[PDB]
Amino acid sequence: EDPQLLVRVRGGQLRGIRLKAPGGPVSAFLGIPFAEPPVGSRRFMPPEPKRPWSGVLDATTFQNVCYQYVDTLYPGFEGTEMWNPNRELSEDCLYLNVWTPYPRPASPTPVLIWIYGGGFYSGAASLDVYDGRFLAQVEGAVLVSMNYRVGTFGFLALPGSREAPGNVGLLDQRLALQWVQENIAAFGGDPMSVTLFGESAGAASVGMHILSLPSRSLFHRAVLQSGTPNGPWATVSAGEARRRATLLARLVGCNDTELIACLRTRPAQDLVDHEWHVLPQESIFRFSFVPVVDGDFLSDTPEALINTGDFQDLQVLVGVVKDEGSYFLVYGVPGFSKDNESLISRAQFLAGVRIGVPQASDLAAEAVVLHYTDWLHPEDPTHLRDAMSAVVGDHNVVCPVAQLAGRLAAQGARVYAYIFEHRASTLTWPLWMGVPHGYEIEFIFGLPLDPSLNYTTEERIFAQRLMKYWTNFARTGDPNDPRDSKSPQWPPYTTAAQQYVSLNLKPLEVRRGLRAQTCAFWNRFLPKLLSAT
Amino acid sequence: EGREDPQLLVRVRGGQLRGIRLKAPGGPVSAFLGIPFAEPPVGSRRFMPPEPKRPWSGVLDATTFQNVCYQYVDTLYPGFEGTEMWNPNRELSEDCLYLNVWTPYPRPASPTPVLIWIYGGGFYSGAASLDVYDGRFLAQVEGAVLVSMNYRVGTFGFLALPGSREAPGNVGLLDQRLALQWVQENIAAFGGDPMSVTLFGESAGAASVGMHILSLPSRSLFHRAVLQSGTPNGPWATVSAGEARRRATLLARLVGCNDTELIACLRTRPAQDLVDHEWHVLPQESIFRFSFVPVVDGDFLSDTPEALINTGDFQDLQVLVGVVKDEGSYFLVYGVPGFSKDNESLISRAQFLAGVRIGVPQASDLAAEAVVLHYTDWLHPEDPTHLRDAMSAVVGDHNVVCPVAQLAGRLAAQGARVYAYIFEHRASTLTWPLWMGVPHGYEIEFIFGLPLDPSLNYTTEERIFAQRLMKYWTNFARTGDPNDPRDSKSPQWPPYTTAAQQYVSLNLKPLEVRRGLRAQTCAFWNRFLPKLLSA
Ligand SMILES: NC(=O)c1cc[n+](CCC[n+]2ccc(/C=N/O)cc2)cc1
Ligand SMILES: NC(=O)c1cc[n+](CCC[n+]2ccc(/C=N/O)cc2)cc1
Ligand SMILES: *[C@@H]1O[C@H](CO)[C@@H](O)[C@H](O)[C@H]1NC(C)=O
Ligand SMILES: *[C@@H]1O[C@H](CO)[C@@H](O)[C@H](O)[C@H]1NC(C)=O
Ligand SMILES: [Br-]
Ligand SMILES: [Br-]
Repeated sequence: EDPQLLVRVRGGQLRGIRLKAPGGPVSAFLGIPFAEPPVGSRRFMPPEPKRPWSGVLDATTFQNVCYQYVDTLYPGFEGTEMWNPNRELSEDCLYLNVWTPYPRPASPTPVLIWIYGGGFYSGAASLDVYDGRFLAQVEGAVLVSMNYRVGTFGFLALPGSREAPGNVGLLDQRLALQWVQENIAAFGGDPMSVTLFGESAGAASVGMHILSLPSRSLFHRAVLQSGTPNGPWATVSAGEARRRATLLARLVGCNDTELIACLRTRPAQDLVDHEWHVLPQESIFRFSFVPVVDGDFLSDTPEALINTGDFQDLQVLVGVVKDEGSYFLVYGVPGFSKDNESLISRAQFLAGVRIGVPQASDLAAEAVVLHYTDWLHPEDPTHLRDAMSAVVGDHNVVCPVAQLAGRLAAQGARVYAYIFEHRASTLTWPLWMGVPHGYEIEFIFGLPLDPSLNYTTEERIFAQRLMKYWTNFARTGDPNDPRDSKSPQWPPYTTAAQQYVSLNLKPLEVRRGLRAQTCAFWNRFLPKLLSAT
Repeated sequence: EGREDPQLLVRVRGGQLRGIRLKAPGGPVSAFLGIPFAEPPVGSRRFMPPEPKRPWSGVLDATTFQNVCYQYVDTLYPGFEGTEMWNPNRELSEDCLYLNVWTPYPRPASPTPVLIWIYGGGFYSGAASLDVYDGRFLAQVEGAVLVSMNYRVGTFGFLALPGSREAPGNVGLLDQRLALQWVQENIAAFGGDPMSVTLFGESAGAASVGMHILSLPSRSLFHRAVLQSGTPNGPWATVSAGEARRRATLLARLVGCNDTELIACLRTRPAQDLVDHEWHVLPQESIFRFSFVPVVDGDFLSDTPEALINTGDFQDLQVLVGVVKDEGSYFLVYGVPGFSKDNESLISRAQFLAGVRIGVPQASDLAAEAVVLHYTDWLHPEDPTHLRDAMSAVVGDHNVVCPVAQLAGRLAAQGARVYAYIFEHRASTLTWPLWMGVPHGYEIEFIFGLPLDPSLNYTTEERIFAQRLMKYWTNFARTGDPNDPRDSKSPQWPPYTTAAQQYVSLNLKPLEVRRGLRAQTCAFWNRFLPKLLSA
């Protein structure tokens, strides 16, 4: 019985496990319950605090993955499988994970809380790319990650109902944040220094905690990687939520109360089976059950809230990868495949645009095409392909990020911005996809430090740089190394200079304007164009 | 005759002419100035198509420029050389339909390829007697036969009650055509080759050239065309029949005037009275818009220029087209608040938005926002210098560069051989401020070889540059190809094509080839904008 592995939290006693990181041991506490299992009558309901337990709870292994769709597009393919559930699926899934240095930190240590992505329909804190041992070992970080309900289980909403209020997945995350507040000190973590970081849907989730009053007291800093609360995919109106919920109910044979009761009787996989069929249009980068503007968790739309928010007390790190859009193209755009070079025709490009910008009117889609066309080579299939990617990436991540950055900086927040441009030597996707959505994560989490992974040593050095930025940000709200003079320095993003940095094997380079001209098209003109249909 | 210079007596269809021996820097040229090609379009003939000049008795003296067609005179910067060079340099009169011929001296032995100049001036001004249109240099140095005609401008040349007999419209264009026919009948008498006629013009002159291309009855009158900073298509060169009718009736009202009766009243008004009111009939506050221009009459122009260039066949045709670096700057000082020739014209974002409404007068609010959004530098949205240069570009792109790009494209795609250029040399002698760069109209003096005149103060490099340009122009007149047949040691000028969209830079440095004429931005003006307005 290793005293270093025994912790007492408010709920009782836990036993962690000692894991080996390339440079030493870490204490891991996996599968810690933070809520009553949201099963049965609890389905679709706000989470409830875990009841206390007797004896010593085994916290040495990952718990179940929240019930979710499993990707089938390229069965057995490492590129897609790495995101799939690596534990048994279950609605009983509200557990979190904690890594600390071994032994337990001598003093209160800054906490990082990871919130995974997956379009709000998938994901798990137990994935390898979210392995927290490296950050704990090398940086001395206390690292927390929670499972939260996805798909219908987490976000199906009949706005105004008592039995399906919506946003319960976000409430899962918030409850976990509270748990950290009440318990993290027992692990040597500092409740007064908590940094949320997340990617994609996880980034959007972080964004929503920023925009929700009750979450404010639960964290001090935020990192949003490749995702925002604002933008086309992260939220839906009460009306659209109600619409999708009713439709899904109809699709499985089911007055709110009676409708939700009937839904509570269906095997989990029935709901998952019809989940994806409620989308209003043929689209990509669009998800069926996501946070809903309920006037509760979100008092108004994200755009409204970031436009009028006061972000004085806040530091934020935001950024994107070089090719945000590529990944999504193979999941709906004719002409695109991970197997060929996906060279496309102008006709396919126009077709692609209606799918990538599913809300676009004809004139808006034409506006897009004309903007993204290279009029020197309007038919070159290589640019047409890369343009299709750019359209999707810009529309969904880059410009929503540029907007958020601007609004936050303009309204009191300390903001740092990056673009991530290194393509993993070990990437299994085709070259034409470049640096795809999600492939900075393995570097931030420090995986290349594991020799058995076969990254280059430049990459191992690169990962070390990134873990430094992230953890320095967590410690101080400033990613800059306090010992390193000459680098150059990572400047804050401001509406004036609009500076951000490139993250790659070369040293920090400062650039100005985050796709400034094109995002202006998306952020300023496009809305006017659609408001006049 | 008898004691006169035997080399200066020539007969044309209308009678005998006595020309004059002029001194060019490298020797004498023959000039025949103020030759009548039509009956004076005066009195009951005002607004009417031109009638051929009735033959005269004796020897018509052709030693001086004739009247300038009645027109408005610019008054923005009184006395300033930058504006005065364009102003009338002979008496204003409705009796103004005369043309000029320069030829080598003595005249050419074999048939010589002919260049016909058509001046610009927004269809409300201009004259073939201006110093910058002096044909002595092209005649002397290139041995060219050069012809320029006066044509009626403003109301006298373009007021139309479409469908009427007494004011059919486009008569200014008919003046031009009549002169082209005169060249066909008579130019051989000077040693000119009627079977090798090349039209060239700038601004409204270029658009005029463009319209002869688009008008069937003109087909047989020329073989090749140069369009400098102007096009038949675009926002300013034509008006609908409806808009012309609207403008004519409004002008009539402003001077106290059934088509027949209205026109009859207009014919009793002093010419000056029409000039004093012509500028008042424009639909909006604007720049680069002119009250009385060619109308789409379903006759001279069987359809809109846009339609005609889209569906036309242009095989047996070579065309040279191009623009200057700063097409728009000149126009800013004539109506965009914040702009002047006397300061740097650094403007605020607000003045930029206001300028866009003026420079794009037909734009709805959304289309204007589109323009502003496109031209804004979102790294420096409030920067006065960028906004000033952006305002120039908006005007330049909308009115010249993109209509030209549009035209070159259609022409090329449809049989024409097209060469394209951008002219980037700012004259050492320019009197406008540096911020205006290379303004609309300021390549002309080089094409005509004025820098060869020692007393003009051009640099030696400018002299040499002018010689190159005269070569390009005359080579194209001769062969439909600006390239020198011999000198292949000098860089070549590729034709413009839809595929490669190549054009050359014209400056003190040797020809340099470039690709795409504001392709990205012109896609906005040519493809997107139309669709945004119709919605
Ligand atoms: N039910 C849904 O909303 C739903 C919508 C769309 N899809 C297709 C997901 C296709 N996809 C998988 C992974 C990624 C990103 N990886 O980093 C991007 C896209 C699956 C489910
Ligand atoms: N009546 C009219 O149409 C009319 C319209 C506009 N203006 C002002 C013209 C002001 N302007 C003069 C010369 C040039 C180009 N020079 O190369 C550019 C602009 C005068 C008359
Ligand atoms: C330049 O002159 C114009 C015309 O008077 C004026 O509108 C503008 O404000 C001036 N620009 C300055 C003073 O910077
Ligand atoms: C050329 O320069 C000389 C010397 O300054 C001057 O006297 C003359 O007036 C100038 N000529 C012209 C036409 O500008
Ligand atoms: Br998707
Ligand atoms: Br004007």
